[PDB]
Amino acid sequence: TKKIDQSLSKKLPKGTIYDPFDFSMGRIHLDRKYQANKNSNRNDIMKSGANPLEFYARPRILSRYVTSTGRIQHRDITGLSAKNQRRLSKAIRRCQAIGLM
Amino acid sequence: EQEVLDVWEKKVVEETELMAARTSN
Amino acid sequence: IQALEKSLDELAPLMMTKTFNTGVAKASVIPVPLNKRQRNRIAWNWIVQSANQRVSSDFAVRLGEELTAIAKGTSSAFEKRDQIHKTAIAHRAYIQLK
Amino acid sequence: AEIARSSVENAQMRFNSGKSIIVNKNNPAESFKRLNRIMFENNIPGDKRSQRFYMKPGKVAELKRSQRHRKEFMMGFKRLIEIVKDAKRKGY
Amino acid sequence: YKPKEEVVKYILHGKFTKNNTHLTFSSVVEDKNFHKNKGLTYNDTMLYYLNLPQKVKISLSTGCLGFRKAARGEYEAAFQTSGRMFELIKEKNMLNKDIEVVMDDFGKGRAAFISALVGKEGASVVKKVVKISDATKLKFGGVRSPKMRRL
Amino acid sequence: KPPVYRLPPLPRLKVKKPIIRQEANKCLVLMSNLLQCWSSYGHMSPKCAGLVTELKSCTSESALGKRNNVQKSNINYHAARLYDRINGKPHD
Ligand SMILES: [Mg+2]
Ligand SMILES: [Mg+2]
Repeated sequence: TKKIDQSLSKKLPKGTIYDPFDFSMGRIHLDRKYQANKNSNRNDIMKSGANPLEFYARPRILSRYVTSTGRIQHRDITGLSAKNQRRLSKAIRRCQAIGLM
Repeated sequence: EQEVLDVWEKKVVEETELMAARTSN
Repeated sequence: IQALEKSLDELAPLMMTKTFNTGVAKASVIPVPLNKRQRNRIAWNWIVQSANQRVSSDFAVRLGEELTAIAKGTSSAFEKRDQIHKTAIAHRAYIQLK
Repeated sequence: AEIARSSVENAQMRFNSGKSIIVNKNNPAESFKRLNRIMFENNIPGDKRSQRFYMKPGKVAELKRSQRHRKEFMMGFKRLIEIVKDAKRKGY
Repeated sequence: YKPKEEVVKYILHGKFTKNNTHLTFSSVVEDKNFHKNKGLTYNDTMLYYLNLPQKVKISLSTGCLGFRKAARGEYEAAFQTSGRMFELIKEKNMLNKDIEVVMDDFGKGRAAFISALVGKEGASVVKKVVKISDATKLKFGGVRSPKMRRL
Repeated sequence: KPPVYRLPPLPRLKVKKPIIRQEANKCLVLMSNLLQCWSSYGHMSPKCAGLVTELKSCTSESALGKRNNVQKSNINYHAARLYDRINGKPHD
């Protein structure tokens, strides 16, 4: 067979430097273990400094922090500060009462 | 790089055969 | 001797399903691999049973005739092998692989 | 009219509940596995069982406190195991 | 202007409680001349096509297959009841249109129904099933449940 | 910012049931492939010749092939050895 699963091969980006270890399975496993959504902050409005309560009439943004059934995600998952989690939950509950979410 | 890429070849083949059998289930 | 070893290698089943009393529930029929010594025992017993249906009073003559027929293609024990392999193909998913 | 006939597809799926899966005609058992994952990530089975009998508020609060402690305790345990493994790897 | 009742899809509903399993097969009927009626607003038309009427065709429980009392809520009772349903759907020529499966609760028959539909017993019905869903009813506060049993 | 959770002082640092990886037997997988090969191309089909030859060699002496059929975890040995050093406990 001339095919390998993507999970068993690492694609080295262009312009990057590499070591011989980058072709091993240890690199594959190490990349899975340390795979965190750290790029969310730059794409996370609520981690930028905006007040989440200003989005109470914008269900599309709020729908990014609820599960498929509408259950607000725990702070352990959202990664927000206590204040933003507190404000975001208020926004979602207000949005639900207005008839938008 | 060859030393590493040789061990990687074996494991890939092994793990591409356990998957095929396990998936057959 | 070469004829005997060829017949034993063609008649013996490669795998055989065995019932394992795993759990209080019903036992599982899982295909198991067979080694060469275990394969020869299964094939030899089939040959002996086939041989003892022949007319000669001497076991050597009946065995000789049976071995000659197997070396020439004709044997009723190839059906047994096909039925042991069919069961194993059916229970292929029951294998554990760890 | 036809305006109310050609705009029913999105409308039908616009009021989704989030507890539905489009079955994969090839592997239909993989779609039931996906649905089960939704149930457990929304704690549907747990909530249903917890609503069968009434629990006093004081007992509810006690259980919530203990569960949180065990969750946080496990996170502290895993952090210490990672340190052990890293320390072992470097020869400590 | 004329009743033109037609089946659009079938709903296979399963209620899996602790003591029994109920399986209902239904047809989503659509009068294809509803839009041809007079004095019909765009809202009434869209509201009629968003919740189409349903008609029950097959209704089964575990007691219809002879399972009695405590045996009604077991895994084997559900598996056989699921088979009888998958058979009655083929014996009634109701396997022409798409089927949507709706599961309700998490009793011991929920996993038996799924096994009977992803297996030989449901190799004909599974080919028509297009959507699976869960309809477990939860309460946000609501009425007070009975007191805990001291056993 | 990621919340660190620090454990209280503990009588031990131990994993109740350490997860050990157990590699699959090469003879069992060879048998699992041959069985599948016969399921598609048929029993004794000439396409599965190589599978049959490989299976025979794998199982010739031992039906499960010669294997390193042993593996134990050392996490609890290291966890108990390093806990006092890495727990961050204040001085006496
Ligand atoms: Mg019961
Ligand atoms: Mg009462």
